[PDB]
Amino acid sequence: DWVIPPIKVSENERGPFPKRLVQIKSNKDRFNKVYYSITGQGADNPPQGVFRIEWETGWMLVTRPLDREEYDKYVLSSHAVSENGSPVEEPMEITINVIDQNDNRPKFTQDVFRGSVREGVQPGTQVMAVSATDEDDNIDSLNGVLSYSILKQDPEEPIPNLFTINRETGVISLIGTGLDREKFPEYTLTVQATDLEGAGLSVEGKAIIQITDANDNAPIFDPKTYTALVPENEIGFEVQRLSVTDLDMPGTPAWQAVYKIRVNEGGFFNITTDPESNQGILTTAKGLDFELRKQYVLQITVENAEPFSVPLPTSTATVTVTVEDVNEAPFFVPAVSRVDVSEDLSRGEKIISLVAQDPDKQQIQKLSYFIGNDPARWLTVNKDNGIVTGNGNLDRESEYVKNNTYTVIMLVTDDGVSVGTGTGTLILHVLDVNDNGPVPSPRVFTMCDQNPEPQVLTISDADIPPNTYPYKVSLSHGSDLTWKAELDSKGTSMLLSPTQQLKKGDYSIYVLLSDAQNNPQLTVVNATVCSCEGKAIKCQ
Ligand SMILES: *[C@@H]1O[C@H](CO)[C@@H](O)[C@H](O)[C@H]1NC(C)=O
Ligand SMILES: *[C@@H]1O[C@H](CO)[C@@H](O)[C@H](O)[C@H]1NC(C)=O
Ligand SMILES: *[C@@H]1O[C@H](CO)[C@@H](O)[C@H](O)[C@H]1NC(C)=O
Ligand SMILES: *[C@@H]1O[C@H](CO)[C@@H](O)[C@H](O)[C@H]1NC(C)=O
Ligand SMILES: *[C@@H]1O[C@H](CO)[C@@H](O)[C@H](O)[C@H]1NC(C)=O
Ligand SMILES: *[C@@H]1O[C@H](CO)[C@@H](O)[C@H](O)[C@H]1NC(C)=O
Ligand SMILES: *[C@@H]1O[C@H](CO)[C@@H](O)[C@H](O)[C@H]1NC(C)=O
Ligand SMILES: *[C@@H]1O[C@H](CO)[C@@H](O)[C@H](O)[C@H]1NC(C)=O
Ligand SMILES: *[C@@H]1O[C@H](CO)[C@@H](O)[C@H](O)[C@H]1NC(C)=O
Ligand SMILES: *[C@H]1O[C@H](CO)[C@@H](O)[C@H](O)[C@H]1NC(C)=O
Ligand SMILES: *[C@H]1O[C@H](CO)[C@@H](O)[C@H](O)[C@H]1NC(C)=O
Ligand SMILES: *[C@H]1O[C@H](CO)[C@@H](O)[C@H](O)[C@H]1NC(C)=O
Ligand SMILES: *[C@H]1O[C@H](CO)[C@@H](O)[C@H](O)[C@H]1NC(C)=O
Ligand SMILES: *[C@H]1O[C@H](CO)[C@@H](O)[C@H](O)[C@H]1NC(C)=O
Ligand SMILES: *[C@H]1O[C@H](CO)[C@@H](O)[C@H](O)[C@H]1NC(C)=O
Ligand SMILES: [Ca+2]
Ligand SMILES: [Ca+2]
Ligand SMILES: [Ca+2]
Ligand SMILES: [Ca+2]
Ligand SMILES: [Ca+2]
Ligand SMILES: [Ca+2]
Ligand SMILES: [Ca+2]
Ligand SMILES: [Ca+2]
Ligand SMILES: [Ca+2]
Ligand SMILES: [Ca+2]
Ligand SMILES: [Ca+2]
Ligand SMILES: [Ca+2]
Repeated sequence: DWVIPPIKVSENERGPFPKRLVQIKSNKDRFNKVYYSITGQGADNPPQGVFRIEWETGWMLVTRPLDREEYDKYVLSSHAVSENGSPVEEPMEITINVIDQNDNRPKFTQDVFRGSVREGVQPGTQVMAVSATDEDDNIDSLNGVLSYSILKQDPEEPIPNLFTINRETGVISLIGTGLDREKFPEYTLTVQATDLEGAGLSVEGKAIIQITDANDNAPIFDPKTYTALVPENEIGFEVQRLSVTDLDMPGTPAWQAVYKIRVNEGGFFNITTDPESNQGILTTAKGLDFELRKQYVLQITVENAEPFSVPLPTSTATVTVTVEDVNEAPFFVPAVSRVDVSEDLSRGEKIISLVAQDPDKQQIQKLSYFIGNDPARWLTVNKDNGIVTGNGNLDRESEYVKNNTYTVIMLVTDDGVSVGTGTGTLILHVLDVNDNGPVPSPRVFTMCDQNPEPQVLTISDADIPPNTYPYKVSLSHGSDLTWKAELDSKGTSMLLSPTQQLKKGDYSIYVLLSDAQNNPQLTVVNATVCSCEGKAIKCQ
């Protein structure tokens, strides 16, 4: 058909109501009276009564103002019946479009936006982002397009133009330079959005930016030069602690100190760090020792764990140390294999005039010499002059003496001012003299009767050679009660044989030898005889 165009109507209209929109006519009215009515939402349906028609003229009206924001369009159905009561025309659809008007102010997405950036970054860096909206049209008008802006950053210091915002997108960026967490950490700037691309109505928001941290700062010592005293030897011990103040953020690696000495003399120092006021705690690496050095001039520089965000001054601490003195024990010089001395020494004679030395050249402390180790008592010392003399009777020949030795240990004490011990061994070579003289091996026989065979006997000397070289056998009172002497060819033994057919048991034979001579006297080597033929038998 020839329909009927949609009807545009403005919003928030205002004048004298009613307002005729249009007029409709059924031509089938030649016959009876026609009754015009109309139906739909806004008509008889909810919102009832916005539009109504004059049953007799065919006029359509808007009865009151409208807000497209509420309902932006309506569709209606129109009718025409006869007085008799019958419909005449197939109904007719009707449309109305509600044209937008700038009745709406915009509104920010949130009531407050927050942001953060680091202090050392470069100009032209994107920080935050902000939103807002207008409910009016924005597809055929500007009643709903906004334009963003900024008008007041607080801390109007260092300067007041650190940022800008993209008018269309509302994004903010760092424009200037001079950000420092250490002086001004959080800005509060006021934003506004406007109707018709900055032309219409405006509103406010608030965005707040916190500033991350940077290693803008270096560490600073609170003393620059310290001093402490120290002892030579127990040690590995705490000398002095140090103080400092970095200014970036505390629990952070831009706040933790790292040290080191420049030069470690004997490399006898270690230094650690501590999460207190991360003071510098210095200590001794390997004890000290001395009388060698009293002075210690060393320097320690301090850094952070992480590198610096800028060239900065490295700052050292210069420190002086002094070693207190402890006084140590003295010592005999050697451990003496000294005196190759003979057995004939006169009880009270100079053996070893000895001396001991003591470390501490503070030496105005003497000591006393004491002896100590010990198989039995011979020797003697002058305690205030360390003089070892030889008292007593010695005898290389016999008991304690093991290999050609006699080892003895002695002491010495550090007095004068405190304490001390000195353990020193002393081996002294004893010597030989020909003391003893020759002696027979077996002392009792068992001779036989009829024809006894030679009674083997031998010789032994306690002395050391030559002193036991060859012999000379001799038979004293009974050199004839019949007894005849004899030597083995290979030196050592002697052959003892009677020369008479003598008696039934129990009787001695006086013996007498010599080796350089010395002559011993020996003696009786008794002789038990019991009935027989010729071989030395078990007796009775
Ligand atoms: C930003 O927020 C802080 C915290 O309240 C406030 O003290 C300051 O005045 C605001 N503006 C700037 C630029 O710091
Ligand atoms: C020396 O060391 C002591 C240790 O107690 C310290 O108090 C002092 O500051 C250091 N410097 C000087 C010059 O004494
Ligand atoms: C660190 O020590 C320096 C030296 O006096 C001082 O100026 C600074 O204020 C100290 N740091 C802090 C946080 O006080
Ligand atoms: C202190 O500094 C030294 C030197 O680098 C380091 O080895 C040590 O681990 C530090 N102490 C601590 C607790 O970090
Ligand atoms: C530390 O060493 C320096 C360098 O010679 C010296 O001036 C200072 O006296 C020493 N001790 C003290 C107490 O500073
Ligand atoms: C001699 O030194 C040795 C070796 O230590 C030791 O066993 C002995 O007791 C010391 N005295 C004598 C008399 O041998
Ligand atoms: C010296 O050392 C000895 C070790 O035999 C020890 O018994 C003594 O206590 C020490 N003397 C002193 C005066 O400290
Ligand atoms: C010295 O005397 C000390 C103190 O008893 C002792 O421990 C040490 O064994 C002794 N000997 C030596 C050779 O120092
Ligand atoms: C040997 O026997 C005699 C005879 O009785 C006795 O007098 C003597 O003591 C015994 N031994 C020695 C070594 O004299
Ligand atoms: C010093 O002492 C600390 C504590 O035991 C140890 O961990 C470190 O290895 C030593 N040496 C240094 C150079 O720090
Ligand atoms: C000083 O030395 C430290 C390393 O010990 C270094 O990191 C720092 O950059 C130096 N100072 C300067 C101005 O380069
Ligand atoms: C510490 O002080 C000494 C003496 O004044 C100096 O040699 C050293 O360089 C100083 N360290 C610093 C960082 O000034
Ligand atoms: C530490 O400071 C002293 C004096 O200020 C300086 O001479 C020295 O070069 C510094 N050490 C380091 C490693 O920077
Ligand atoms: C005494 O000192 C000597 C060093 O000549 C050593 O060989 C010996 O073990 C020491 N004896 C003791 C008990 O100290
Ligand atoms: C005696 O001398 C020998 C040879 O020098 C030596 O090796 C030994 O130790 C000493 N004493 C003993 C019991 O062997
Ligand atoms: Ca409206
Ligand atoms: Ca509107
Ligand atoms: Ca608007
Ligand atoms: Ca800074
Ligand atoms: Ca720092
Ligand atoms: Ca910082
Ligand atoms: Ca010493
Ligand atoms: Ca000392
Ligand atoms: Ca001493
Ligand atoms: Ca002897
Ligand atoms: Ca001897
Ligand atoms: Ca002999």
